[PDB]
Amino acid sequence: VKKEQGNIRFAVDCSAGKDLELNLNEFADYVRTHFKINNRKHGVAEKVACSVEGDSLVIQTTGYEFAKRYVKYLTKRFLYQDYQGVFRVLSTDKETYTLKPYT
Amino acid sequence: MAKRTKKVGLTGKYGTRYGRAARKQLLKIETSQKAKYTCPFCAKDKVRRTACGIWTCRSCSKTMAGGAYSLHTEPANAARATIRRLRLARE
Amino acid sequence: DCRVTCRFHSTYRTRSKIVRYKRTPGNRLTSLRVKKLPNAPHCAETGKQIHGIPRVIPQHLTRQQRKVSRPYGGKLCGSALRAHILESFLNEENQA
Amino acid sequence: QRVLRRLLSRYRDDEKIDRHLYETLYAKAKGNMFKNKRVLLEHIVGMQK
Amino acid sequence: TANKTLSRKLRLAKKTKTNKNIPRWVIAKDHLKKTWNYKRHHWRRSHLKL
Amino acid sequence: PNTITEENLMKMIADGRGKKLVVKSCSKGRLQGKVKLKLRTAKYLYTLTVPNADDAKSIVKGCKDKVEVQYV
RNA sequence: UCCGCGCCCCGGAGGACUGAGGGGGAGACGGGUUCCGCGGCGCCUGCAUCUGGCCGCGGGUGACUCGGGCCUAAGCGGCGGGUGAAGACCGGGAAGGGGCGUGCCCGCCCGUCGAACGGGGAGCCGGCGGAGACUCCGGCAGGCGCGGCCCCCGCGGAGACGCCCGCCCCCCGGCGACGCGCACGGGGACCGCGGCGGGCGGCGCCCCGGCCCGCGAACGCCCCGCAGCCCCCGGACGCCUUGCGCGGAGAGGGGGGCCCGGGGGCGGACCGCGCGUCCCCGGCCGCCCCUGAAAAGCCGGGGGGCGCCGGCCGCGCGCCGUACCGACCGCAGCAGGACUCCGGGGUCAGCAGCCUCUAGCGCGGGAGCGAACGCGGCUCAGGGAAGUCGGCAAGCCGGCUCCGUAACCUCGGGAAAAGGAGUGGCUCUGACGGCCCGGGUCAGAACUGGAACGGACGCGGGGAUCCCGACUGUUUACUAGAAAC
Repeated sequence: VKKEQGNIRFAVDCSAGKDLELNLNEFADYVRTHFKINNRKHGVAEKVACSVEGDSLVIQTTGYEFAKRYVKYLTKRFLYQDYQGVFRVLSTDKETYTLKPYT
Repeated sequence: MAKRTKKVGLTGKYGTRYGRAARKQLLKIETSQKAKYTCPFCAKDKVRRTACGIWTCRSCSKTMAGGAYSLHTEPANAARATIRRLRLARE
Repeated sequence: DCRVTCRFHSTYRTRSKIVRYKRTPGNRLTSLRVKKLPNAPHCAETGKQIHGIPRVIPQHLTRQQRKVSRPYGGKLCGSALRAHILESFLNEENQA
Repeated sequence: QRVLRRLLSRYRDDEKIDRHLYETLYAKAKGNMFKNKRVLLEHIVGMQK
Repeated sequence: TANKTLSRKLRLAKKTKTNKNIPRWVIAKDHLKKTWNYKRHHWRRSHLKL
Repeated sequence: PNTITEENLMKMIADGRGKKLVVKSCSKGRLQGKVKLKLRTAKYLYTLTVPNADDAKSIVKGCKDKVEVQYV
């Protein structure tokens, strides 16, 4: 199935509540611009699309399988741009990650 | 082939050490001990020397007494014949 | 580290002191002694392993498993007992 | 040796090579005659043709 | 030593219980003036059974 | 421990031979929902995995009541 | 080193070090409580101390399975007696027991000596304490005895053998039970590489590229298990190894069996993949004027004699050892000497050197100054042994590949002779398997760099002779390692 892959959905619940800001639409641009299939970002938007559903952000694919670690890397990078102090990107069930605020 | 030109064939191991006379005698004595003599009963040349005085057929599995570096020593072979001729005479 | 230390009373590694290593449910390397195989009965005549007898201590082997089903079953092998039966019939016939 | 023998045993079992030819090729390979399986494969095509 | 003998252990044990100071009340009762046992041993220097 | 020879030996052992208890484990590990019946006996703990929840219902009622069933 | 209240003790933060033949974790021995917890410093801790192996107090070593015990090994004792002034030494020729039964048999003749490394009946996983654990506690298993109760004296296959298992004597065997090696194969652990799930860290720039974690025991069944051995049909130049080996005394081929310290499934209770490393195991081959313990116990087989044997259920398993050791032994807290067991990563041919993960840890004290002189370490223009008793000491050489190798010779050697050339990084291109999937070694190029590459480390200088001793060996512990033995 290394060739077949499939359609998969990974999501991050921001849970900031806008208490700590978090644009979310801008968050989806960060994931959308820096998502790379291989080392190359060429033709990423055909196999993968990212969209903001309410508080959470959803990364869905049509023919691609990627590590839920990647959503953890992309998120972490987006937070290093601005809100470095908060968010622990803990898992909250398969498919879903939560941007849990820090202690 | 012809890795060793002279009789150093089994004596290559001893190297420069030990002198030519020693090695020359060993070349005859060790060649015979290593060689496969014929089995009197098996009828195959698979007899090999298990130990000094002991030669074992690798086919029959029979173990036979013999000389130290040769299955049949010449003095024993003469006595074998002498005993047979003397027994048949005493018969 | 995966160094396992020693299991036996004394560290000396004699024939009876060989130890295999396996992991445990608790994620630790465990020393399990490799008991020496006690061999199997060997044919008195021929000196070959008698078939049918597992290589374990006969004490724990059970009677049926430690006994071949043939006359002279543990002492002599199938081809060896043929030889004895043949020699006895022919030799007895010669006297007759 | 194993590679040459495996190609020679599989061809003996596919009756491509007769038993007498198999022995000659097997001994030739014990004697270093064929370096690669490609070299043996050609000597095999030449042998049977 | 971890493989000791009960008979050896018993003699070594007496030495451990015997290596004790004069009870203070004993010093007082007999008016000792010499409060040091002098038969007290130490594992670092003294070699018992030597 | 040993796996029991399924229900055929299980019922006979529970009915006649000494069985201390029937630890009944349901869907342990969540790999499958099949119930597992573990029965401690003087010689060994015998374990049978009944494929269905209703199969598990059958053994607990259909046995000598001297064996005690504790669930998991 | 800084800070905490801070002592050299402790805690955090740094910076190191021992560097898996450990300054690590454990045992045998030897010491004999040093172990642990709490309090203290009067001693001791060779400076200090709030520290401690020191001092006071109170505690701490749990076993059917591990070891002793057990059995034998070298050996040592013992023996009617023999001898000697004896003490003592020496020792088969001497009416030397056992079983059931109350009678009859069987029978020359000692070790309940000697090994906490040899033989041996059988134990694992988790958890718990300040001090312990194959011992405790919870699980689960095995061994051997014992009692109760039940059951009852062979079948199958053509064979190899398979299964639903009788004991005791006399005899025949077996197991215990065994050298060394070079390769080679097979498992286990270790290791690495990916994937994926879960945590982290750093982030000026990059980063799906860094790190950590992801577990599965004994013992039950059931099935596979190379090589090896055997059975059946049948009648051959075939079958095969890395090396071999093998076959009319029966090969190949087609079936079968057996053994295999193993592997799988089910119980007990993450998924792939790869090269290495270690340990065992297998089949051979080699080697010896070298042929590589014994016994207790256990178990067959024949003959007899005579009835067993199982299952389930209970029950039992006694004596000893078990803390700790940077603590032993040398007068010391003595750059002194102490035997094992387990052994990660990178560079590498490496278990080498050199750094590191884990784990340990900061050692009879500190500050300054930067004299002479010492002690170790570097460098030195031009010359180069002219120095010296002597090239002592230092320096040269060295890894790998590829050329090129002389006299001489007991034809094996000399030989790495001598004497040279290459070596880095990047970017490619060929080789080599299995059935699109793996190996990372060997070639061949370009291109680039102050005219550089075994860039540290590791690591022969070479030649020509002469005398002794053929050689490898051995030697005056502690002034001779030799031409001596």
